[PDB]
Formats: sequence, structure tokens, C-alpha cells
Amino acid sequence: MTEYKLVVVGAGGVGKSALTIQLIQNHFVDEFDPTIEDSYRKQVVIDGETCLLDILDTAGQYSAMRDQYMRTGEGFLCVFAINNTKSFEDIHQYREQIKRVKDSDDVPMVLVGNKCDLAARTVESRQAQDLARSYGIPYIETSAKTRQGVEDAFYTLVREIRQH
Ligand SMILES: Nc1nc2c(ncn2[C@@H]2O[C@H](COP(=O)(O)OP(=O)(O)NP(=O)(O)O)[C@@H](O)[C@H]2O)c(=O)[nH]1
Ligand SMILES: [Ca+2]
Ligand SMILES: [Mg+2]
Repeated sequence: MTEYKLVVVGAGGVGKSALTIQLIQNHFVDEFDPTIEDSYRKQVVIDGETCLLDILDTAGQYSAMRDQYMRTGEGFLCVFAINNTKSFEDIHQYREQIKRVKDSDDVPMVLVGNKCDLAARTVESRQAQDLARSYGIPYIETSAKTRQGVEDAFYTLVREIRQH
């Protein structure tokens, strides 16, 4: 069937692994031993259509391996956490690097603000909505913990790949 290659990127500790596992296994894991991090495949139904998601959950930081997953990846979730200002400031660098390897300022992407279940917010929604608008991509707030917005974020990325 149709297979969509999705890649999850962003700074250390924003929730890349928890987000991926929440989508794949429908629960919240508190910690991961990066015995690779790596790749998962899932059959899902999106807009009536059944299809295959191949999701790579990346490390925060081999240049050729990084460039390699950026080049083969079809869509990207760019994750920060709403309680970590530094993670939001790093977003620019992840997006720039993807655009530079793919040779396109039109790569399918969704800006993800994770940990929205938390009280100690340091990044306002309006700031992140502005950044996303500046890139011309959607913004979605998520919580891997409560599952808020998780399906929306991944499913929106797939649609962005189709609408490309
Ligand atoms: N409150 C809350 N905590 C979360 C959420 N998502 C992840 N966490 C917690 O935040 C920490 C980071 O999660 P993790 O998935 O390991 O992050 P990561 O981005 O994969 N880190 P790394 O880049 O080092 O692989 C973990 O302690 C996890 O339990 C969320 O939505 N809400
Ligand atoms: Ca280039
Ligand atoms: Mg991880």
C-alpha cells in the first residue's frame, strides 16, 4: 500500500520518543534506554484510507547518517516542549538543516509543541503559531502523556505529504 516515511526531530528531552511510542503503542512511556532509538512501522487508517507509517524517532544530536535520514524522510515533525525555551529556539536549526539536505523550502513538516499538559509554560502559543506561519506549516500542541493532539499531529503530517 502507500507508505509514508515520517521523521521525528528536535532537541534532547522534548518528548520525541514518548510521542512516537504513544502513536505506535497507544501508551505513555516515562523513559527510554536509547538502545538505538530507531524505527517503527504501523498500519493506520487516515481519512478512510488504510496506509503504512514508517516512523523514525531520532536522537537530539554521524553527520552522514543524519543527512541520510533527512534525505530519505518524506515528512518531518519538528518538536519542542512548551516548558523549554531553548528547545523552541533550536527549532530554526532543525528546519534549516532539513531544507538544506532536501534542497527544498517546501518540505512537508509540522511544528509540534509537546508537554502541553504541563503548568510551567514558557512558550506562548502565539509565538509558535508565528514561527509556523513564517515557514508556511501547521502548528499543533501535543501531550504524549495525556495523548492530547498526538493523532492530529502525525495525521496532519501525512496530509501535508499528500497535499505537497
Ligand atoms: N509531562 C509530560 N512529560 C512528557 C511528555 N512527553 C514526554 N515527557 C517526559 O519528558 C522526558 C523526555 O522524553 P523522551 O521521549 O525521552 O524525549 P526525547 O526527546 O526522546 N529525548 P532524547 O532526545 O534524549 O532521545 C521523559 O521523562 C518523558 O517521560 C508530555 O507530553 N508531558
Ligand atoms: Ca542543499
Ligand atoms: Mg528519544
